[PDB]
Amino acid sequence: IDTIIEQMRKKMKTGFDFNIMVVGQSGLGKSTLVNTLFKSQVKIPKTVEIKAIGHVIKMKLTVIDTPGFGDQINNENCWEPIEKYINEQYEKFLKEEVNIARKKRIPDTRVHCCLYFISPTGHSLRPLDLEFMKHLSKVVNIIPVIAKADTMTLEEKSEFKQRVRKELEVNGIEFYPQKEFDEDLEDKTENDKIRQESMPFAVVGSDKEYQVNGKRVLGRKTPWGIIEVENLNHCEFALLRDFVIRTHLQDLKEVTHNIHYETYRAKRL
Amino acid sequence: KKTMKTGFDFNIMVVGQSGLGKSTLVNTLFKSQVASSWNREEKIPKTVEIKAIGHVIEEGGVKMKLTVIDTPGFGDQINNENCWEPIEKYINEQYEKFLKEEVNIARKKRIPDTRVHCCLYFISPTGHSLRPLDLEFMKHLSKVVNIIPVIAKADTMTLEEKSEFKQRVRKELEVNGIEFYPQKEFDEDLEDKTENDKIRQESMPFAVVGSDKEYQVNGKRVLGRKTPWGIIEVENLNHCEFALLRDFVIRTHLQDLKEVTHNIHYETYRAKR
Ligand SMILES: Nc1nc2c(ncn2[C@@H]2O[C@H](COP(=O)(O)OP(=O)(O)O)[C@@H](O)[C@H]2O)c(=O)[nH]1
Ligand SMILES: Nc1nc2c(ncn2[C@@H]2O[C@H](COP(=O)(O)OP(=O)(O)O)[C@@H](O)[C@H]2O)c(=O)[nH]1
Ligand SMILES: [Mg+2]
Ligand SMILES: [Mg+2]
Repeated sequence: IDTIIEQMRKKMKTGFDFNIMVVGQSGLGKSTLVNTLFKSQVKIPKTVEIKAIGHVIKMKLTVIDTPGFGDQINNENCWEPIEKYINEQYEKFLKEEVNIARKKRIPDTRVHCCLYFISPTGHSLRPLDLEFMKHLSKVVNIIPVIAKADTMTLEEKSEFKQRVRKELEVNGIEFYPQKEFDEDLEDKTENDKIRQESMPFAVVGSDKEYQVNGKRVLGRKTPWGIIEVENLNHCEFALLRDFVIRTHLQDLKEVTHNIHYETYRAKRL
Repeated sequence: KKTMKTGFDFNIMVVGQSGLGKSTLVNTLFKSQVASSWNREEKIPKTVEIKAIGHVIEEGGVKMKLTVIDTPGFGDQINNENCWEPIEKYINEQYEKFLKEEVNIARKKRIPDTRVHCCLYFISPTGHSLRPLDLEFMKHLSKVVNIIPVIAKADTMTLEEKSEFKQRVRKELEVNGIEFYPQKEFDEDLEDKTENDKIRQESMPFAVVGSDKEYQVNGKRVLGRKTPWGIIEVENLNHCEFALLRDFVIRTHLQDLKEVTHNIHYETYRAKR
C-alpha cells in the first residue's frame, strides 16, 4: 500500500514549457511572489542559491528564484551569475536543438521572462538598477515590477510608476513588450496600454490565504486590514499574472526564441 | 520661569539609504514638537546635499535650539566604497569648529555647539539580515558619534515580521561589535547597566512611521499616513514607535547623548588632533 502510494506521487506529460525568473535585491518580496504566482494558478528563508521550481498547469510552469544581487557595498559585475544561468540554458538548448537523439519534443529550460524588482523609494531609479537591467535586457525579456506596493499611498504609487516609465525611456532601457515587436494595430493598442499605464506592475505578494467575502483568497494581513493580492482594487498582481501567464505567454516565448536565442546562436556560431 | 533665550543646542542627524523616509521624519520631528495647517502638497525632493534645519523648540517648559541634519543617501551605485566619508567629514568638521571655538578668545558666556549629538541610522525593513553596506556604515559611524538604529517605514511589516526583524538587527549589531547608543562600554554602574540593557535589548531598534501630514481621526487631527485601509497614526504607540523615539531623544536621554558626545567622542577627536 505504502509502495502503491509512492508511484502515484512520482507521476503528467506536458505540451510546452514556460520559464519565469525573479531578480533584484534581497528583501524585496521575490521569493514570496514566486509562491504567490504558484498559489494563484492552483517562514520563507533568505534565498542563497538559484533554484528552479516547476509545476504542471497542459504546461510546465517553472519559476526560477534567485539570491539577491545588486545589494552590496561593491556590485561590479553583480549580474554575471544571472547571465551565466541564462546562457547555460541557451547552450543546453543549442545542443538539444541539433537533436542527435531524434526526439519529437525538445525540453526548453530557457528563461522566457525576467521580473526585475524595483524598491519603492519615491525617487529616481538607482544607477545600479539601471545598469543591471541594461545588461539583462541584452539576453532576456525584462519586465519591471514595483516591489511591496502596499508601501505606497495611491498618490505615491501613481507618481512613482510615472517616474519609473520616464527614467526607463530616458536611460534607453529595453523592456518587454518592446515596441519594435508590435505586429499590428491590435498589438500596438493593447501593448501601449500596458507600457504607458499597467507598467511597471505595482505588486503585493503573499502565499497566505484568508477568507474575504466568504471566499478563500491570497492576502496580506497587515495590522490595518487584509490586502487581497488578486484584487485589482488593491494591487496590480492580477495584471502581472494575466500578462505573463495568459495574454503574452506565447509572445514572450517567441521573442525569446527568435530574438534573444538567435542572438546567442549567432554569436556562438 | 520662562525666558526668550534657548537653554542649549541639540543636534540630530538622520542617515541611511535614499527612499527610507528620512526627510519625512525630519519634518515629523519638528511638527510633533510644536496650529491648524494645510498638508504639504509637493513631494519632498530627493536630498542631495547635507542640510542643517534649526528651530527653537519647547520641551517640558525649557526652550532648545533643535537642529536636524538631513543627508544624501548612498548605496545606490555600482561601487559604494567609502560612501561614509562625506558624513564622517561633516561630523569631524563640527568637532573642529567646536575645538577652535572652545578656546573662547571672544570671551563668550556660551559656546555655539554644532556637533552631532545623535545620529539616527535608518534600516530598511527587509525581513532577513541587515544589508552589508548598512553594517559597515554603522560600524564606521559608531566610532565617532552616538548612533541609534531605527527601522524605517515600519508600517511595511506585520507584527510578527517586525518582532523578528528587531531581534535580527540587535543580534547582527552585537555579533559585529557595533556599539550603538547607549554603549555598554560606558555603562557606569549596575543601575545604569540594568536600565540600558532594557533599552538595548527591547526598546531598540525603534520601528518608526513618518509623516508630516495631518488627518482627522475620531474628531482629532493627528500626524499620520493615509492608506487605502486607514490612517496610520505616527504618535500612536499602538501603530508605531515614533513616540518612543521622540521621547527618548528629546526628553529622557537628550542630556546623556550630549555628555557622551562631549566627554567621549569629542575628547577622542581632540586628543587625536
Ligand atoms: N510589505 C510587504 N512585505 C512583503 C511583501 N512580500 C513579502 N514581504 C515580506 O518581505 C520580507 C522579504 O520577503 P522575501 O520573499 O524573502 O524577499 P526576497 O529576499 O526578495 O526573496 C518578508 O518579511 C516578507 O514577508 C509585500 O508585498 N509587501
Ligand atoms: N510606507 C512608508 N512610506 C514613507 C514613510 N515615510 C516616508 N514615506 C514615503 O517614502 C518616500 C521617500 O520619503 P523621503 O522622506 O523623501 O525619504 P528619504 O529619501 O530617506 O529622505 C516618500 O514617498 C514618502 O512619502 C513611512 O513611514 N512609511
Ligand atoms: Mg528570496
Ligand atoms: Mg531625503
